[PDB]
Amino acid sequence: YEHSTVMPNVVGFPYKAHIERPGYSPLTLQMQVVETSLEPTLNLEYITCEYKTVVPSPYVKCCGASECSTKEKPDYQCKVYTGVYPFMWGGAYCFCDSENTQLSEAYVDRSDVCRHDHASAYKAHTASLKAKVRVMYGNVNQTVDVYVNGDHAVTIGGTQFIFGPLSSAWTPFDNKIVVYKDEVFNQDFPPYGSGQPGRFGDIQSRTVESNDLYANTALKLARPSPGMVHVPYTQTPSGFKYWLKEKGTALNTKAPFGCQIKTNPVRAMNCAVGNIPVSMNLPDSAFTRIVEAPTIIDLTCTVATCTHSSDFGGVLTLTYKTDKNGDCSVHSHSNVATLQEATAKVKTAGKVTLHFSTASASPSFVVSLCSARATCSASCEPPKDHIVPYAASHSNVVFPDMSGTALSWVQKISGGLGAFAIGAILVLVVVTCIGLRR
Amino acid sequence: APTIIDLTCTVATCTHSSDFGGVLTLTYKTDKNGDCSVHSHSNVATLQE
Ligand SMILES: *[C@@H]1O[C@H](CO)[C@@H](O[C@@H]2O[C@H](CO)[C@@H](O[C@@H]3O[C@H](CO)[C@@H](O)[C@H](O)[C@@H]3O)[C@H](O)[C@H]2NC(C)=O)[C@H](O)[C@H]1NC(C)=O
Ligand SMILES: *[C@@H]1O[C@H](CO)[C@@H](O[C@@H]2O[C@H](CO)[C@@H](O[C@@H]3O[C@H](CO)[C@@H](O)[C@H](O)[C@@H]3O)[C@H](O)[C@H]2NC(C)=O)[C@H](O)[C@H]1NC(C)=O
Repeated sequence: YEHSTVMPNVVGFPYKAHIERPGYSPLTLQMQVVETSLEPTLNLEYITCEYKTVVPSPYVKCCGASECSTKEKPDYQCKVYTGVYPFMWGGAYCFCDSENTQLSEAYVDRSDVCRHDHASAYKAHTASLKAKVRVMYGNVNQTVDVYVNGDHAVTIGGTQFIFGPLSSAWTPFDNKIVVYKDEVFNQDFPPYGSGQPGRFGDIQSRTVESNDLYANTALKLARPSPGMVHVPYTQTPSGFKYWLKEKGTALNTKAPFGCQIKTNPVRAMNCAVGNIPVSMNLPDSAFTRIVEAPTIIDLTCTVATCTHSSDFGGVLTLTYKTDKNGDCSVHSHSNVATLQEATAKVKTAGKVTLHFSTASASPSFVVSLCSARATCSASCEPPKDHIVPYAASHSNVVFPDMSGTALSWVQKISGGLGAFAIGAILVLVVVTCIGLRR
Repeated sequence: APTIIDLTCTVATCTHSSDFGGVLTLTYKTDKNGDCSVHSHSNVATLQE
């Protein structure tokens, strides 16, 4: 039997779906989204880490000159200085007074622990959504894992479920992401091959295991001081370390809608928004024949106490008449009130009680027990407690019924004003028609 | 706590003496037997229990 429903996407919400086959007993289903997962699709841009400056020992040619040679190294630097007179611990070599040459060589290479400590740059698009939902009815429990799109059907005791696409398509990740260890950022990194010294991505490699590298650190060499062999250089500090020191904020501590961010793989967890459509196919054995179920006649509803609090804060009493004792599938036909239970035990005494939760001053809804139906209305008083540690269990609808106290007063005032206005209309029409009849 | 609906009050006898001199009857309809905390919302009458 085909059926369709929509449920809110909030973890822990006790959604109840009511299926009414005319030839059988009504059935009620309890669904609860235990877990969610927002998985974006990622493609690597590059890897970044600290650098290491490699400075080979200077080459001094005594009594001669040497000519600088170029090589293919990342940020390579080569220079020659003339007029050097080196010194050592025992005495100065290069016996010639002033015909000596020092050759300085330097270049930048990826650090040793880049494979253990590095940041990655990513692009994100077309996020997919995965879910884990617990379903209960009759005498079957159980949780299942599904992919939320119209292409995944899971069987649970002979029943086919399909959870259709999400209503919205909102994901906290922008186009470009910076991932570091266990934290995600909404950053705009510069593209490959155009880094800037002193900031993020001064050195960049395509992958962790690729040999190639692009570095840009403004390495400059200086003339050595007289009587020393020390090849002095200057270089802007590593951009990676200053990014660590001043990255600023995060996404773990700023994602909207209250949802966690995790890594490996990057995902957003328990992130409540929108609606999940559900399509259902139930076998003939799931229902119960109308002859087996007890019959209910003369069903009346009353409210003992109401209080629009977060928990289940109203108690309702149903009076009826039955032929035999058994089980009924109670339901509420409005989202103004959410029941606690889906099944009830009817006994020949004829009284049952239920608990419900709502958030309106004047609720009004139709409750059904087995095959019967009745109307319930109530007045509710505010709760006194200011803050609670459990989430609200109502659908958060506030507008009162038209028969509530405030709307009744408004309706009476409007009726009085309208009657007075219509009386004045009649006076004017009568006078003018007397004028015209003459 | 039990639910209480259809509460009606009747007074059998009254006598404004110093001792507890009025007997009152309440009729209701309840789902299960239990305990309630009775009170009077005015100081004209003082309950016993
Ligand atoms: C041992 O030490 C002597 C100096 O005490 C070294 O002699 C020096 O040799 C170099 C090249 O062998 C000379 O450089 C060039 O010499 C030519 C000579 O025509 C000159 O035209 C160039 O402008 C340049 O100076 C250097 O002058 C010379 N020093 C002198 C003559 O005082 C010698 O090389 C050392 N031994 C070895 C094996 O190198
Ligand atoms: C359908 O299955 C779920 C999962 O087993 C049932 O929920 C489980 O209910 C039991 C009984 O209440 C829980 O055991 C108790 O949990 C409390 C929680 O603090 C603990 O203090 C006790 O020591 C005891 O272990 C169990 O934790 C709970 N599990 C989950 C994941 O919710 C559920 O009741 C089943 N449905 C029906 C109708 O029985």
